[PDB]
Amino acid sequence: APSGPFYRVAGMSYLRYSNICADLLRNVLKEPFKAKAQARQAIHFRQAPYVDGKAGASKVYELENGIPKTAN
Amino acid sequence: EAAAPAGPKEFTEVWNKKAPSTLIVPEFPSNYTAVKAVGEGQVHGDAFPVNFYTPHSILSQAQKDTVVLPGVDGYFGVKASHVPTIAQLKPGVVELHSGAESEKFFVSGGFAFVHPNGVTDICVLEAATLDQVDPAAVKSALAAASAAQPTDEFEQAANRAAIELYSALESAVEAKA
Amino acid sequence: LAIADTYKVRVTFGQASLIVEELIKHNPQSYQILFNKFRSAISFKPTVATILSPDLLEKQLEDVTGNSLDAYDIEASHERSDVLRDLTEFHLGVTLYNAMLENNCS
Amino acid sequence: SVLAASKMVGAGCATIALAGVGAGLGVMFGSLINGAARNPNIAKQLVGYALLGFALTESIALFSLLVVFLILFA
Amino acid sequence: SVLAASKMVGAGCATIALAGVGAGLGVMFGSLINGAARNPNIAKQLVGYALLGFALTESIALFSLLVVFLILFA
Amino acid sequence: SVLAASKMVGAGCATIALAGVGAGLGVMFGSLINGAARNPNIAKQLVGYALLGFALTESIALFSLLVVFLILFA
Amino acid sequence: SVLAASKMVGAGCATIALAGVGAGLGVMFGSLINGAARNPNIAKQLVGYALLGFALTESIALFSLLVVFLILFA
Amino acid sequence: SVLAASKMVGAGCATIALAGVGAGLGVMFGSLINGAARNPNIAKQLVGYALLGFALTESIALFSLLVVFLILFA
Amino acid sequence: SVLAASKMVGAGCATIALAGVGAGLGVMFGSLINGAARNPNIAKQLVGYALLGFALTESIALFSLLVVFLILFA
Amino acid sequence: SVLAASKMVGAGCATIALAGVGAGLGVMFGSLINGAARNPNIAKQLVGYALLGFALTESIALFSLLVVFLILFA
Amino acid sequence: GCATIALAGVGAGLGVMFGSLINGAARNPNIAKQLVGYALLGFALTESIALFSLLVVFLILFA
Amino acid sequence: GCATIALAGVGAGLGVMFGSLINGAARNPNIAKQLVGYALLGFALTESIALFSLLVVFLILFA
Repeated sequence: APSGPFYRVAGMSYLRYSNICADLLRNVLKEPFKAKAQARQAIHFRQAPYVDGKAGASKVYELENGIPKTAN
Repeated sequence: EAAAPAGPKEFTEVWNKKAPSTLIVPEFPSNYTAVKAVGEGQVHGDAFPVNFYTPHSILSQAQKDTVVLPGVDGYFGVKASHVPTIAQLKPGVVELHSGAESEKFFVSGGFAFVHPNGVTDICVLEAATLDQVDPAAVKSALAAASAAQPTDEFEQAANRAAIELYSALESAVEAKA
Repeated sequence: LAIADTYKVRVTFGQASLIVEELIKHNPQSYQILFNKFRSAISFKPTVATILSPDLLEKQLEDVTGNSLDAYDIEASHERSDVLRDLTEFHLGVTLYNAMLENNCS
Repeated sequence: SVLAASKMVGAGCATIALAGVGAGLGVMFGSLINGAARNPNIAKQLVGYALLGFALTESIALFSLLVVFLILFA
Repeated sequence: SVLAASKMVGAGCATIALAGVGAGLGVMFGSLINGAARNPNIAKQLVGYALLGFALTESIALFSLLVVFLILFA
Repeated sequence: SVLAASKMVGAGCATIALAGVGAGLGVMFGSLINGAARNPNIAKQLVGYALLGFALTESIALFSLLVVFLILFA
Repeated sequence: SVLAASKMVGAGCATIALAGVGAGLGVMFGSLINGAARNPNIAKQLVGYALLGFALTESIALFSLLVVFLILFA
Repeated sequence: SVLAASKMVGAGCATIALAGVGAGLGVMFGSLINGAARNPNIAKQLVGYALLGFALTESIALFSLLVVFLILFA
Repeated sequence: SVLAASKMVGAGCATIALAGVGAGLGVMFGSLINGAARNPNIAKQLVGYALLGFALTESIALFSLLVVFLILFA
Repeated sequence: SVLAASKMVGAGCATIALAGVGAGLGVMFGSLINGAARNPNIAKQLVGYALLGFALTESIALFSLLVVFLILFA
Repeated sequence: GCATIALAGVGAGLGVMFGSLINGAARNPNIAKQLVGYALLGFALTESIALFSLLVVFLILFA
Repeated sequence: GCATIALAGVGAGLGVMFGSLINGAARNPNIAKQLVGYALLGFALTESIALFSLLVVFLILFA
């Protein structure tokens, strides 16, 4: 279905593609700077959809390696 | 064809009439910058202002006379009064030259605007300069990136991004001048 | 939708991009961000940042006597309507990261 | 017998319109390859446009063959 | 009988101009595929412009066949 | 009758000029289709420019046929 | 009468400049379409540059026509 | 005379060199259009480059009109 | 006078290599216009490469001119 | 002296290869201009590539120029 | 004489290939010699067309 | 002699093919062994037509 560049045709968004590129650069830095590059890489939040006005489920993100490479 | 002439000016006198009146108008991200695009000037000759921007750092706000970017067709160099350009950047090395001084940032992707007044905004996600990357782990990452081939197109595109990123990095860490 | 636990460790760009991708499951025509701008330790000016959806309102709002975006010569991989589709998502990412950093500092 | 020799020398230089029609067919198929490489999610339509190009270029090929088989046998 | 010789070699040399119509038709039908791959949502209007372009660039193929059938049978 | 015989091959050597006009009209309509794919909002002015360019490049082809009819019959 | 036959055969081969000026006119009026499809804000100025380019490549066709009318009547 | 007959045929086939001059003039005057369409603010510099290119590839057309006047009149 | 006849016919057929250098000069000066359209900071250096390419492409023009003077005046 | 005639006309039909080599040189120098307009920091290497291109392209010119004098003076 | 027009096509193909050498080198200077390692192969490999043509132009003259 | 002028076309085609191989390598050279793998295929399938022209060159001369 989608027509675009090679990331966008496979369902992967632009921000996920460029962040996966960013994660893959941050993995291959030096170990003095891999620690400070592990500071800006982590993802920790939760999102909760409210379809009724008050209630909804949760989705906990705790990821310390970066943006999910797996499907989402 | 510009039938909603919006902006920081038009939104106020609509917001003056719908909002409760003791609230002053919220500021806008136009009101925080000075480097305009259609505003004439900002070249003064051969030093054109280039703003290397990144989410976590401002790697260069100072001036250069030429800028080499790795665009998606390949590398391309920005001189003084370049044609206005929304270049998408491949992951390659970015060069900023002001004379003798030549600093190299191996970036990870992003865009690079050149504006009609002559300013340049290199906008990348992760822009590590060349000393803080090793020539060792690129091979052990690319070898597995030339190994694991899932039938899932999602990780296929992700691993293709890995292949092109590590390929440019290996060609840029072998060919250090 | 409600997002929380976002300043427990720190704000990162991966976090702002994932909050952006949860926003882009809805395909609206303009995104708006409402935050406090940390100008000093006294002044925290509230701001509105607005991000236009690319092929729905961005090209039309830029169209003045022709277009004001045709001055920029595109050098993308595919056409212009698929580089604005990436560029506006990037603009959402940066204004979300900067917004929830200024709001956290204020 | 200058007429049946001139028919051969005319049918020689007649059918080099096939050169231009081949140079057209090649760049048409090359743009089919580039159009397939841009978005392969459409490429079942671009074969349908490349074949509709090939037939209407064959039209010129058949006109040149008509002339080169009209000179020999008329 | 050199009239019925010179008309044959003149027709052969006259139908060479269907080569450049072949290359023109090729680049236009290739550009149809490239334009249909850039934005597929107008892939019916570009076939309209391509058939307009074909019927207006094969006019020259008909021109050269007029000159061929004028110096063959007139 | 070498005059009225050689005027035939003068015509055949004169009408090869339509090949370049054929390739020119092909690249003109090819750029027309590639121009419509950039923005279809201006697809009226683009065909309006293509018909103007076709009018000014067919005039070369009618220069060539004018020379063909001036050679053949005058 | 080999002179008055050779005048026609030379007059035929003189108009093959009207291949190349037609091809150049097609490429020029094609890039005019692509330039208008880039930015129609300067859709008035680019047609001015294209009509200038047409008139200054027309001088090639006029040189060829003054050759072919320098042949036929001198 | 076979001398003046060869003069006519030779000065006829000498001026197909203007075909490439017309094609090069078209390519140059066509790149001027999209060169101005990249940025209109340097257009007066670009038309100067275009007229330099026109006059400096017109050296070839002046050279090929030297040889026709040289073969015909010497 | 058959020798001078073929000398002049071979000279006219010899001068046709100027078409190739014409198309070459045209695409070179068109790329000069495009290179000046991208970044005018290099416009002096691009003129400096353009006139060098003009001279080293006119190498073949003077080669064809000395060949056509070695067949016609040697 | 039909051999003294044919050597001249073979030289005239033999110096046509310089057209293609000149068009190749013009494309080569235009691409040098475009490469020096992409990244002009590499222009000192790119003119070194274009001059090996020149000295390797004119090898084909001197290949024809042995044959333009082997069939002439031998 | 009319046999050695075939080197015009070798000249055009080799000019456009040595121009694509410049457009390949200016696109990424990091690989600016491996592309010469393909370009000299292309020059020497389509010179077999020129080899066949300068074989034919002597196969008809001296035989 | 006028039969071997078809070699100009296969030389001009092979030149743009081995120049587009140079640009194709300069785009992303991880696939360069597959670009040359298609480029030699194109070289062979164009030299098929070059031999098709050489066959009628030999046929006019020797038969």
